[PDB]
Parts: sequence; C-alpha cells; structure tokens
Amino acid sequence: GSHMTADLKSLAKRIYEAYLKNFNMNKVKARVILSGKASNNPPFVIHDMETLCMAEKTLVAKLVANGIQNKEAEVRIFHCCQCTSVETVTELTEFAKAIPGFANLDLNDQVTLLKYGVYEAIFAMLSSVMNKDGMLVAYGNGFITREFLKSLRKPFCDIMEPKFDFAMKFNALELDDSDISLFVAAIICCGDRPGLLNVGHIEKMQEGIVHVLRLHLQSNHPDDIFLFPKLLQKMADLRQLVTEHAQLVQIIKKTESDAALHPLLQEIYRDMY
Ligand SMILES: CC(C)(Oc1ccc([C@@H]2CC2(Cl)Cl)cc1)C(=O)O
Ligand SMILES: CC(C)(Oc1ccc([C@@H]2CC2(Cl)Cl)cc1)C(=O)O
Repeated sequence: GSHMTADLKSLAKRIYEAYLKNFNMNKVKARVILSGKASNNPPFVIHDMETLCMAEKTLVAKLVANGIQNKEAEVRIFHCCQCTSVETVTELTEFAKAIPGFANLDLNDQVTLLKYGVYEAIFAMLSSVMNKDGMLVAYGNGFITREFLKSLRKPFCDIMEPKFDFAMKFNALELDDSDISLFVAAIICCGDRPGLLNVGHIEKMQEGIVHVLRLHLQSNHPDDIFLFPKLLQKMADLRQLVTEHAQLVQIIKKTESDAALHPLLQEIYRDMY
C-alpha cells in the first residue's frame, strides 16, 4: 500500500541501525567535521605534495609494511584509498546480512550482488564525506583537496573528479543517514546483476526494500515530492559511474607497472564490466 505498517517501519529501523553499526563514518559525523562548529581543531589538510609527505610521516609504519613508502606519490595516495575501499567492502558485507532475505540467498548470488553493488554503495556513501573543496580521509582526521587530486599526473587526476561531480548533485538532495541506509540496501539488492541465479527471489527481496525506501522518503522528505524517482535515477548514474571507474582501473592497471591492484579488489573488478 501507501502507508507504513509496523513491519515496514521496523524494517527501516533495522536497516538504519545496521548502517550506523557497520560504517564508522556516517553523514551526521562527517558534516559536523566539515562544518567546524563542534571543534576548532580541523582535519589536517592535504593540498599539495609537501602536506602529503607531512601526512605520510604519520603513516610511515603502514607504508613501510606494505612496501609503498618509495612508490610514486600518486601510487601512495591510491594505495591508501584502496585500503579504505577494502574496509568499506568488509563493512558492506556485514551490513548486507541485515537485509531481510540476503543471507538466505545462494552463496553465489550473495557474492554476485556484493561484487557489483559495493562500489555503487561506496561512491554513494563517499558523498557524505565530500564537499565542493575536498574529501575527508583517515576516519575524518584528514582532508584532501579536490584541486590537489586534479593536480596529480594523468591518469591519476581523472579518478576522483567524477566522484566529486556525482557527490555534489547527490548531496543537493539533502538525504540523512536513515535515507542513505535504505538507498544502500536497495543498491545491494539489484536483481539485474550479471550472472544472478535466482533472479525471481532477488527481485522480491529488492521490491520489499524499494517499497520501504519510497514510503520512508515520502514521510521523511514530504516536500520533495519526486525524491524517490530522483534516487532511482541516481542509482542508474551510480551504475554508469562504476562501469567507467572499473574501465579506468583496468587501463591504469595495465599501463602503470608500479601500481598494484589490491588482491581483494582484484577479484571484485575481475570480469565485472
Ligand atoms: C590512517 C589509515 C592508514 O587510513 C588512511 C591514510 C591515508 C589516506 C590518504 C593519503 C591521504 Cl592522507 Cl590523502 C586515506 C586513509 C588507516 O586506515 O589506518
Ligand atoms: C576508489 C578506488 C581507490 O579507485 C582506485 C584508484 C587507483 C587504483 C590502482 C592504481 C591501480 Cl589502477 Cl593498480 C585502484 C582503485 C577503488 O576502486 O577502490
């Protein structure tokens, strides 16, 4: 129907609580850091090569242990960014268990849904820690400027800017964590992924989440009448954004002998698009 019964309201709260439990950086926390109203101690700003190398003095143990300290600056940056993606994949994998029906799926279908869904979710949630000038890193303790990322040498300067472009329009929708949690659940449940076995079952799982998403958006943002259709379009945009990101990763991986794709991320991108 069009009214939120108790089972739907409970489902929405369960997804929201799993989102808060599994993702350390939520939008409320990110925006207070980015706003600077709860503290006069801002994140360390990485805006050029000098401040990058300053920040990396704190990270020396991790860079040394990973054999990255002497790699080119661009490679060092996106090695750390890869490690962050790996953490978020792990968190999304645990989050998906809270989606009613997900754990009941064939294990191969769970793997397929997460394979194609995680980076759409990652770039959706990445918007929460982005403003027009840069993005929070290191659990909100650092802030790497958008211009410094564009200043990197090709093709590394082409990686993050499309994600900033998406985030600025996504953030204009003014979603809160309760919306984003259901949006991320809907992303994970897409029944259109390549190689899914039990499509019918997955589509019924997806329909339940998307129904709760619509009713929740209508209740939580009553003045933005078509916010739900707007978000359906954002899901399509994310699929295109990830398709292009994966293609660019393949190009870079093949023409950059000293940059290494993280093993876990290797399997994700393997035969993706
Ligand atoms: C603190 C650490 C290593 O996370 C990081 C560290 C560095 C970065 C990137 C390079 C800048 Cl600083 Cl732009 C992102 C996440 C961690 O996960 O423990
Ligand atoms: C957002 C992020 C970090 O993008 C990248 C960017 C660069 C790389 C590294 C250099 C090769 Cl291409 Cl080996 C892998 C992934 C990701 O996909 O997790």
